[PDB]
Amino acid sequence: GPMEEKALIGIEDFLKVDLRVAKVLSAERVEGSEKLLKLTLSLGDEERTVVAGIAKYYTPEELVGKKIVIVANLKPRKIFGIESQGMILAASDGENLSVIVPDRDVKEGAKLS
Amino acid sequence: GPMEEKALIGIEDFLKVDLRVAKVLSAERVEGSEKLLKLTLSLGDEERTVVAGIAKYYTPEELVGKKIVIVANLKPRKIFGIESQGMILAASDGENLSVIVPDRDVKEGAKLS
Repeated sequence: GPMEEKALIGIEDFLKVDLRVAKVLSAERVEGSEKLLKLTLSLGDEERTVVAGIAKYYTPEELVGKKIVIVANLKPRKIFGIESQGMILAASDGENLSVIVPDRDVKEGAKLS
Repeated sequence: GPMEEKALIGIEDFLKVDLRVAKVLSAERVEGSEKLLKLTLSLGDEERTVVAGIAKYYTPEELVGKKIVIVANLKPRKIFGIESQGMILAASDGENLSVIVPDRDVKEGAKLS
């Protein structure tokens, strides 16, 4: 369940996920939508387009040029006529929303798993 | 395998892992080990003890008081006599290691999944 408490998992279930560091090359508004943002991200040797519902929480000024953590091995989908592959990590406390960045300026493409 | 290319996954496999923001309360060294630090982490309403092999890259001083992303629902294990339950997110690029923090200040225990 999306709102349920998550039972204990082994390291395998974590290793199934491909967490990576990606540099936001650009973040533009999605036409016909006030909540979506189309973000191009560099993973070092490959680029990725991700549609994220964070337009009300993040302006593109506070995103472009930053290194953020993403899930790279999500199956591709069609969001508002845009081919989006993967998704961004985002933490909420019920009040604010925040993207997820590395503590030190690690290079783009750095893996977490 | 850890060095293998990870196949594409559905979002359920991601939702199965419990990624949370936790505040580092303390960070001490582990007796008999030169690589491991024992960190206590506040999740707002509950605490966690995690042993991490990052002493080569992080001193206690550059960790305590920070908000870092962790996997909170990992099965517990006895590491060097310490009961550790949970794992800290860490990004590496073959040259530098970095813990993972929220871009914006979010309340401890903030849910990412």
